[PDB]
Amino acid sequence: SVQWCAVSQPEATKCFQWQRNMRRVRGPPVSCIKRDSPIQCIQAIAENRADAVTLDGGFIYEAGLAPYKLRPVAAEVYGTERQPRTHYYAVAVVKKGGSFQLNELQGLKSCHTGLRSTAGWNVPIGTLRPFLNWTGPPEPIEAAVARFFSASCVPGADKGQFPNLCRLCAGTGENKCAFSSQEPYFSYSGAFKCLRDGAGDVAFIRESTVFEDLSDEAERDEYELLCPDNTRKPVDKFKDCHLARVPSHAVVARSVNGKEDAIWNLLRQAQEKFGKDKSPKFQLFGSPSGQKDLLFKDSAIGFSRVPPRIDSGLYLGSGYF
Ligand SMILES: [Fe+3]
Repeated sequence: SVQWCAVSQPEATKCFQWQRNMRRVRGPPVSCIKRDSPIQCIQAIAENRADAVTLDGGFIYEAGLAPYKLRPVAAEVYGTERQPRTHYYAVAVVKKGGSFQLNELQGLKSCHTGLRSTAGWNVPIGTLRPFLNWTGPPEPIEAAVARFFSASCVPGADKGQFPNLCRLCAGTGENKCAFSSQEPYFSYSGAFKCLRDGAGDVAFIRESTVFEDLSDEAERDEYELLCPDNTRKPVDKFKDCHLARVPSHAVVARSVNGKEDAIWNLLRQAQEKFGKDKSPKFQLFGSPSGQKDLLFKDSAIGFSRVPPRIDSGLYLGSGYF
């Protein structure tokens, strides 16, 4: 029986909901362990206290190094059901009717999904590297992006060490700039919320975020995309206007006694019984109102098995930072 690692209290509530719905229809069992961050779950999985967790590209990287050595066993599948993909597009959204392009971003206000995440850090900080005042190590990269943008919200960053990076974060007290749902500018939806609220000028998020979060068509029209050739196209044109195409979030397990057939059998049947438009009792790719992407991404349509003997580095693609 597969033990999933829940990162927050609403993830755990979904996990327990998942567990009782699996027992209800005679699927393979799933138990639940609770932890406070993605790194604690990576550590729990390698310490044999958990067996699975869905991670973002930046954390798939960190799970694949020693002493953890976690490996991707199942990628999340996005796109439509008639046209699926195991990849996403890191984009930079801004309010329409603007002067600026990608190269004139100095001194503006930035909204990020989190420190060391794919579309919100690794990708945009990599694309904007020529524009920075970086002389290389041992100076941390945070300090140079702290002089670039006048204020940001980069969740997970140091409030003491880089105060400018947490300034636009809207969390209260000990949650402001925290890497969790308690900070409301955290993740894809939170970073988009930071642009919507007029706090930042640009949000570095993925391509579907404005289609998810803005159900009303008039308001999606108020935003546009900053393409890397230095032009501005609309939000429906991400396929030609993006910072990078990045590999999808994957479930990671141990590379030694990882139980990956058990993990897959649980995922295939969970997708079959509780996928997009399957059951009205449980949704594996939906979350309750006010919460976003618990356990897996909302509106992902399924899973795809990673072939054997592929580690984190082979998964991430050659051409990573
Ligand atoms: Fe991501």
